[PDB]
Amino acid sequence: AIIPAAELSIKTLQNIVEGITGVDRKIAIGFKNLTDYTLENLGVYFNSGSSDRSIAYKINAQEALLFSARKSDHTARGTVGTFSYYIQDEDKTVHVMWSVPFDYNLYSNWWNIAVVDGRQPPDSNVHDNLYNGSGGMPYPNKPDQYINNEQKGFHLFGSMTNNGQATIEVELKKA
Repeated sequence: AIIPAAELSIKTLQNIVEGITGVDRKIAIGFKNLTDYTLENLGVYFNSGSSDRSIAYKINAQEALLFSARKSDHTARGTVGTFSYYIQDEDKTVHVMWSVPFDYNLYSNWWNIAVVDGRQPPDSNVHDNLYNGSGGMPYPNKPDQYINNEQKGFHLFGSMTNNGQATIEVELKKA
């Protein structure tokens, strides 16, 4: 679940997500910690679906997390959630939201990354605020776009693909 950040490739994420057979909505997320800080997982909140592997509790300096999630069998929902990492020594939390919906006639893929003050575990309120751009969260990000922004002394970069076997590649650096 943890590799050196410099070894992360889009091909690795493609392999991960394509290896989830049996459902039509799933995601692989590769998240690079390009800081010198240790990141501590505060949880994963699932709005829709689940995951078959535990998220890494610690992402150390210059490592990437590999994470995957998938929709549930027999349901008209997709894979949607938020994971969160506390930046040890900075008293801030980084949230990563993903949404790969069941119904592309109505909805599209979305993602978000936010840096907030304090130690903030993910939950339905945090997730909804990231999805809607409310409660002090930035507005979320469309797929097929390279996102670059700065928040609370950090630079955030990443992108998401557009379909039901989605990938997100995202990176945290000190600004």
